[PDB]
Amino acid sequence: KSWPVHNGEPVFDVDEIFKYLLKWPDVRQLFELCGTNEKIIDNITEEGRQLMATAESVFQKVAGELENGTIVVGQLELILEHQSQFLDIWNLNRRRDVRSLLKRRRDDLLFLKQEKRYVESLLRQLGRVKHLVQVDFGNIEIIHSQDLSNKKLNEAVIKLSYKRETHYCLSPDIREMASKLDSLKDSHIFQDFWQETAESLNELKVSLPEVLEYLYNPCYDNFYTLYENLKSGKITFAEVDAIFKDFVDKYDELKNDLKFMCTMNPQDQKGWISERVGQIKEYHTLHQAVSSAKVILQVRRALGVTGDFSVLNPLLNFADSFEDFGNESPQFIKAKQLLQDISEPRQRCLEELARQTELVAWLHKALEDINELKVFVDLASISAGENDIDVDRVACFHDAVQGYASLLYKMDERTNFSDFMNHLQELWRALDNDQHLPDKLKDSARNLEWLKTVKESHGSVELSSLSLATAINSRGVYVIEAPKDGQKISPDTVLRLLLPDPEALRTYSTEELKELLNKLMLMSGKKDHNSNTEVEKFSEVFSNMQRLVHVFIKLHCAGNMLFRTWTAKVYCCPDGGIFMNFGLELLSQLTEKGDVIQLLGALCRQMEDFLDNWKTVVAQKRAEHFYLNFYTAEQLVYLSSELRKPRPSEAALMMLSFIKGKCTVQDLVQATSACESKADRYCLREVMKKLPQQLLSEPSLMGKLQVIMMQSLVYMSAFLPHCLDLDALGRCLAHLATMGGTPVERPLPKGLQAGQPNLILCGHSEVLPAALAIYMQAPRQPLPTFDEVLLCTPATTIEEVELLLRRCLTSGSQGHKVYSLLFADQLSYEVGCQAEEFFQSLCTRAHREDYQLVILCDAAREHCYIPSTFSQYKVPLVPQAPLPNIQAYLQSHYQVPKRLLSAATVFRDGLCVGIVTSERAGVGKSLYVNTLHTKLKAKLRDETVPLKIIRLTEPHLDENQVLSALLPFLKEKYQKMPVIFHIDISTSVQTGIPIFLFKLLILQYLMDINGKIWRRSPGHLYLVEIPQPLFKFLDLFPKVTCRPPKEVIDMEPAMDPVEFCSE
Amino acid sequence: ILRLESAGLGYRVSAEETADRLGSIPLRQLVYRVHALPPSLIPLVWDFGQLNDSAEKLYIQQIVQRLVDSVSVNPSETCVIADVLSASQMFMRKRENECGFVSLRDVERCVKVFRWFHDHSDMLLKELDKFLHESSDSTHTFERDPVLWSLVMAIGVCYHASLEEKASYRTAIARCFPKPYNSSRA
Amino acid sequence: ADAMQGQAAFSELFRCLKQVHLVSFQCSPHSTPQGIISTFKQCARFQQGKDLGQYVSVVVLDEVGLAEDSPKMPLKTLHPLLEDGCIEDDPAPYKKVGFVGISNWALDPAKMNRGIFVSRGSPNEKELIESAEGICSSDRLVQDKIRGYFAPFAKAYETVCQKQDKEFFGLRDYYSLIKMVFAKAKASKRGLSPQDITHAVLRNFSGKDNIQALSIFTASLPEARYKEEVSTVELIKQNIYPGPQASSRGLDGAESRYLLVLTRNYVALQILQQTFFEGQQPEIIFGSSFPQDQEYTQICRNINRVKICMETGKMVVLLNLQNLYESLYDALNQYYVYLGGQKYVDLGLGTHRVKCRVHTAFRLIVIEEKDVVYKQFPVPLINRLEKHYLDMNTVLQPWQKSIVQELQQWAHEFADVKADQFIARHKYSPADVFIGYHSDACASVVLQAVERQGCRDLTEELYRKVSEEARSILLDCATPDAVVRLSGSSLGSFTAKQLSQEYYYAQQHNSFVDFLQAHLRMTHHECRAVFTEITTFSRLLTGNDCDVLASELRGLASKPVVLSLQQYDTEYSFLKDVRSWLTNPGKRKVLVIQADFDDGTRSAQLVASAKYTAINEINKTQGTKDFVFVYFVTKLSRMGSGTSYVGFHGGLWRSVHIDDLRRSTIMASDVTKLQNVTISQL
Ligand SMILES: Nc1ncnc2c1ncn2[C@@H]1O[C@H](COP(=O)(O)OP(=O)(O)OP(=O)(O)O)[C@@H](O)[C@H]1O
Ligand SMILES: Nc1ncnc2c1ncn2[C@@H]1O[C@H](COP(=O)(O)OP(=O)(O)O)[C@@H](O)[C@H]1O
Ligand SMILES: [Mg+2]
Repeated sequence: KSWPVHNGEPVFDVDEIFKYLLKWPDVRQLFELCGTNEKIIDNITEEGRQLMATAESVFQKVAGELENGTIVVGQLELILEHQSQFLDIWNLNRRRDVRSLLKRRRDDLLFLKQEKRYVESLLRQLGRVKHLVQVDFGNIEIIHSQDLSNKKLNEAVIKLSYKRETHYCLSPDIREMASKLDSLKDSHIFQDFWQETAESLNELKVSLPEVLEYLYNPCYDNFYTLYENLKSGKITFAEVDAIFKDFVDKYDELKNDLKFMCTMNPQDQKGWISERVGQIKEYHTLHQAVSSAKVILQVRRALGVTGDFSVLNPLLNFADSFEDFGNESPQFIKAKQLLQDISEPRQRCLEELARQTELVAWLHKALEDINELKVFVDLASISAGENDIDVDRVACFHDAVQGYASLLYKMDERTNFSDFMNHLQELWRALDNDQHLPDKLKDSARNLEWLKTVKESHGSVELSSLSLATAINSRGVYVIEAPKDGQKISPDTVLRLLLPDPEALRTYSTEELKELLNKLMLMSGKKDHNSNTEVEKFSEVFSNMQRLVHVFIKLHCAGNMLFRTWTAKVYCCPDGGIFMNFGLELLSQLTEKGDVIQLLGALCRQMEDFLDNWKTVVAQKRAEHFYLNFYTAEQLVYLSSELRKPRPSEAALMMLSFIKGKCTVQDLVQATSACESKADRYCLREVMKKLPQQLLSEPSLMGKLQVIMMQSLVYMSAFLPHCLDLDALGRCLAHLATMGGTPVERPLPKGLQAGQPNLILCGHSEVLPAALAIYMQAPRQPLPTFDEVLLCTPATTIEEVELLLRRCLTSGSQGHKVYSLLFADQLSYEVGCQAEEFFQSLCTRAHREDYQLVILCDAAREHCYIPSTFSQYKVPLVPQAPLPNIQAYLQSHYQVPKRLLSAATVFRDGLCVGIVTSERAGVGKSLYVNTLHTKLKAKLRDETVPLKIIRLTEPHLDENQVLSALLPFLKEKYQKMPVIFHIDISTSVQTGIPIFLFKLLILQYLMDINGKIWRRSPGHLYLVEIPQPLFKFLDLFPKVTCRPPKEVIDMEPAMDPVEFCSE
Repeated sequence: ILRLESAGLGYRVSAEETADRLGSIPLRQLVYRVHALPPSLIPLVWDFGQLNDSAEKLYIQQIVQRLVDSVSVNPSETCVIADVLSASQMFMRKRENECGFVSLRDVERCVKVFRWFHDHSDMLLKELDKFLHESSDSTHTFERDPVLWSLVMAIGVCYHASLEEKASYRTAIARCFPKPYNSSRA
Repeated sequence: ADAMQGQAAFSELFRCLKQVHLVSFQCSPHSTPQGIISTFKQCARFQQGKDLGQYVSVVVLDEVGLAEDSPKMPLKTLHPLLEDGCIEDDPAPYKKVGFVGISNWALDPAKMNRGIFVSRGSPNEKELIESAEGICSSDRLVQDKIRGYFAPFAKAYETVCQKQDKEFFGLRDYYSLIKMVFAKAKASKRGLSPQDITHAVLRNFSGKDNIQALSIFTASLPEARYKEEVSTVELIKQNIYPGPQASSRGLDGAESRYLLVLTRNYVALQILQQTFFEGQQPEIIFGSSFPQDQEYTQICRNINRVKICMETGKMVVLLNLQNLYESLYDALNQYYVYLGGQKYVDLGLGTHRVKCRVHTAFRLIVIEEKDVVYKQFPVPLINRLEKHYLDMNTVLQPWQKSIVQELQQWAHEFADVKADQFIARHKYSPADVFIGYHSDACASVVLQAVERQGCRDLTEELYRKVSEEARSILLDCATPDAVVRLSGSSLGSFTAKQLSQEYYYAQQHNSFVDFLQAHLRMTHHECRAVFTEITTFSRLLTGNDCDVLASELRGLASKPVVLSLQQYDTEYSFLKDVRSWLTNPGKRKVLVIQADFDDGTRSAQLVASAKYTAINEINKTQGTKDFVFVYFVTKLSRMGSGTSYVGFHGGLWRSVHIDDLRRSTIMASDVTKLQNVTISQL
């Protein structure tokens, strides 16, 4: 149980076992107890004895290695770490001289490691100046690099004395120079000497024998001469301030460096370091005093006051002159006494005050006294900024003047040295509590522009970042409107914040409110609870208002047709109240005062619960009627709003053409007249009568809102008498569907079952044709549409695929249909997961057990969620019909019949959809379109035919652009006279061509999930260009091609009357 | 391209799975990351002058002569500024590659930097003298021509900084300079 | 930015130049053209109303090399926004604006070629030594007493940067290594120890698994070989806690990067709360999961909290850098603009960057999972932080590993009971018996026990006590019926009797109120905030139990309040509830936070957020004389919901299982007596 388990008895080596024997203090006692008496070794076990034998053999091997030189150095150092245990075990195992052997071994290991340190130091010295001189280090450059796993025996410990190691030193001379570079490795002056001797060479490959002479020897001779000069004390101050310049007021390390100096030559060190280091310190302090006195004379000249010092003139006279001696002379000590122990710092303080004569002059010009500062800081606070730097500007100014008014305001034009020294002493005492005060003075001085524009500041138009929060808290009205203009419905354009005062008004948007929010979570803190309470209240009211906006758009896009005209004016003021309004003539205003935060949160609670119950009831209504399952929530809202009007918009009728086909307003009113009996009117009247009496039953707005939302949920037509509720919507859609005769019947192909979903893997190039092979097994029938065919794309809304699954699995439909989910693999992980959960739930609840659901996928993309979870329901056929069959099917189904008055008459026997292409461009594609246009103009005189031309030029070809370009073209019915569109496409559109072409041409639809629907009309011509994957897919549609003249002059015309007739 | 990929950390996305492709090559590593000219434009493109560098001297000659306002700057040193900038452009061309194919474009900007340095050329030289007097020998304490020093700064901004092989540029550019900075070391 | 202020510049050269105002828009792979367009609009707006010859704004795209291959192609309007500065308008002045496009990856040349690329290359050994010399220019003799290490270090770093395909290491690591050797050498004033170099090299070069970086750097410096062991816990403690002399001289320029802890199963917080947090308890800046909270408001408050912690000097433990990195990248850079001796980092939300103060002692700890950092972290963020690994085994020394294995065996035998009282062979996992057992729990409980002792000296005397205390921990959250059933268990007979005796005499589980009475009397271990979480099978408190608890507690409790997780849709509802609970006078308060895992709500992932928010409030509202007591109560079901319950969490949390919440006068409060007596003898 003490073996070194390493995930279960692996050893395959010997070093780990040796470590285990050496370190464990119980192997020692176990071995000693076993060796004392052999009556214990005879009875242990069969495996314990074998492991003991293995450990014994390992220790025997290492012990045998010890006597000779093959013992590895690492295990040797382990023994040098566990000397005691190894000695005891060796003494025990002697029974089956050592102290002298161990002592000699430790001595020779010390020699080895000291040589190792010496060669390391040599490499350090010769690589420190590597950029100046390059050295080839014999063989040691690679011998020192290898780790110490090499064998010991290479250390050649021989007698007849000298011990040669694997580091092949050229001579004992280089060994000694490396040793002395190790002893002097830690001197700054030695570093400077080495650098200055190395720069005396210059890109020269210089070897060690001439490194010793060219580099080391001059350095050492100069070092010796300097050491002798320092011992004598005959040095001059030019060399001193040249070399010791890097020893300013750091004298303990200087003393230690001089000790390292004196250890180089082995002599005594008693009475030389102290006085010489004191002389260096005195010289440094004299230079510092010279600099400080120069700065004082500068401020006396420049600040403005003449003063009278007349004491440092001899010092200045000495400063401009040069003397060459290294001794101390006594006549200046009494003069220097006054600044014997001033400081090393804080001359930065006086020199920063001195170099800024503009600040002091301006402060004396403007302030003139110390009592005005307290008013002045307050006056500057309002003029300052809002962030941390701007707020702390006034604080650093105030602290700077508080710490500098002693030597700034308490001075006389005639001062005596004693009182000036006392004032300076008090100044240092005051500065000691803020050692960054000179920085504060400089930072305030550099803000002289802001600080001169503070007294003369006029009315500044900048309210605050926090007083503005005060304004929002006092009178801010959060106004939700859901504007009805041409703008969108994003959470940015539905919420506004009106701030009154005069009678001017300012309207913050959510973007500007967010900007201010970022501004005032980062603003300074006054350590005052009022600021942070007020900002917290603003942030929370805005957060609950943002979440109300979130829920409101969630409910609008989920489709409520009752909150379309909802509006709310929250008064954030304490006990201001929240004021709701519905866009109706029968619903009163709902207002309640009190705390805004908690009651707003409760209101959002009821709003979200109403949203949940609304999703539940809309799901039930769709599961019942099955024709609210052709439009998602936004299209349902549009239809409901536009159905009650006497004339529905042409967009609504074109959308409804997907349920009925050739929809008309007369049929729409005929259906909507039979979708409600007088019992419904009586019920709504009863609700209207009972409603106010139950409203008056609750004091708070919570209960009244709850009851009003429950009544809108159950009985909605009473609330909004200009938009159909989901139930009336379903009745209208179902009656229109039943009125539409000849239901379509599409049978599933062979090998695909009409009661279980059919997953097919075909490959990206065959998904579109194979799906077609599913749909032409019932010829002479109209093509499918966005219903029953979902050309799925990356990031498709879960609601659309849920809608497809719903129309697949609801019983009341009047016709069997095949529902193909194409390219199901590019759906997102989450969209696919929710679609799968939705399919499971919807087949759990109820459906018709005859649905023909097919799921076509990319054969190379089985790794995603939907196909991986769909492996069991796979049909291993991959249906496919011959390509000419697809061509003939699409061509004869694109044929616009006669007596239709279409543009397609100009085409080849009326295909109404065509692709003009060429392998190389610049050939006549657009010219062919224009010649078809003029050929159509030749017929149908009084043409006035428009030619819309959408330029699709973007990467990741997008549907909404083409839909928006199409939208204002055929919602009017006056251009139902034959129209020639012209879709034009660029050569940077590689990633959207096939899905878009199949959607527009085959599916005959283009839909905005939150917008109207375009249906390709059977009778209006289309001409989509295409540049030249797509090569095969292009062939399905009826395609007419044009080739350059050199390619059309051998098989064939390729000419046009218009270009030739022009001059 | 190897230097670009070794610009510290490599490209965040590797060239194997990158999306900015023209054909099989990334548009990332092109000197011109210009998208493909669609057909009917390529059969109509045509090369302009390749800037054979014989007229480049006169182009930079004009560019400085206008954009410096040399009414009182120097009458002769427009020639030296013209020729040093043209020699710099010659070197930038004379590498079998150029950092941005920057002919006549770094020139209109380097003369602007030179004009900026010369309009300011009454204080920076002063602080330069103080800096090299407080910590350097008298060797770097010579009178600096406001027209030459500012030129050195313009060339060190627009050309010298954007190079990893600046030594060759310096030795090829100092041969076109007057006495004070006739050496690349200067 | 700090230097070339118009008239507030630091030197006469800079005063004569323009006035800089920068707006920083960090680029990310998921960037938008509208973001850079809005940043340009903001800088142009700042430019408007000023002098075009004296004031300039500058857009700064800090990571423009990340936004080159987004599907939306964000870096497209950058090329025009530098020549005319606006779109769909007549070109005009005040629209042109300065720009600095910093990047950590190579750029696309052409559309950015109007500017001049400073394509700074990987420095050679010459520039590495030169940068080392420049970094050590601050002092001089301690500069040259570490000069010898300059040549090898760089070389070693080179080999590291050569030996790995992924750029887990960069020049930040080398620079900060030089800085740490600086700081320790100038503090020592005597030289440099092998422990010093080994600590610096390991602390800076760490995190990655397939690198023996210490061995590589000791190959170039064989003299700097360390034979003693080095652990990660001390490395963390000396990253966070600095030295008394450090950061006490004129200005502070030597400091470590903001720390990262790499862990799996999100366990770092446990040990970090248990052993490291001493004296002052940090604030956890995390992604609150209260339902339908707004992410933008949450991160805004998070950044406000971290900024307050900078201004005060209190450590922050972030749990989120996928959304708090665009707002904290410049603060992680750890470069300050001094103003009166005070450090001001850049803090920004979106496009609004301002200089916020930072205290002398403010440490930032990121906590992240190994997989997500190794495949989703941007890479410069790795170099920006000081990677470390303390997951479960760095702090679990091998004898504690033996303890966790022994405890798992003893738990499996505690659960392994065969009894013939009832005719039923129902096998019990330790999940069923110990409520909240999830096969990683024994390591957690042994961690808790050793932290409860804290002596951590192996002199044959502490191992027994840690074993007993961990056993007490595992028993303290066990269902009472199995405690009675212990008789037929593999643990024998005497173990059952002693365990039940401790379970009813030393441990008080008869009543919640009795638990309070037994706890509040005794003095704690110098701890000024203590909280305990409770698991129950009985019904949660209704509202009439608080009154009876207060009546029985006229001198020990302080009129408690009870909150339910079902009613709390926001952080702030919880905030105001705990604030009203803390603002009232009186000491030894009591709060109960209720959450029922057996219901139709999603109130199961809100427990962590609720606990974190409560701890944050306790640490930001407590004075120095009031004591606090929080009792989170969760009710589980005996029908199998006591097995799915992830159990003993760490820190200032001690899971106890109380089967009966309120009281029961009918039954005696000792089931062992009912075991002794039969129905007839009753
Ligand atoms: N058969 C033709 N006879 C005379 N001119 C022709 C003929 N075909 C093309 N052209 C000329 O080609 C010119 C440009 O070609 P065109 O407009 O057809 O390009 P395209 O096919 O749309 O090109 P791209 O694919 O680049 O958009 C036109 O000015 C037109 O006059
Ligand atoms: N005929 C010419 N004479 C002199 N200079 C010219 C002439 N044509 C062009 N240039 C120079 O070309 C430069 C254009 O700079 P650059 O940006 O490189 O080219 P472009 O503006 O075409 O991108 C101008 O500075 C201008 O001095
Ligand atoms: Mg075309």
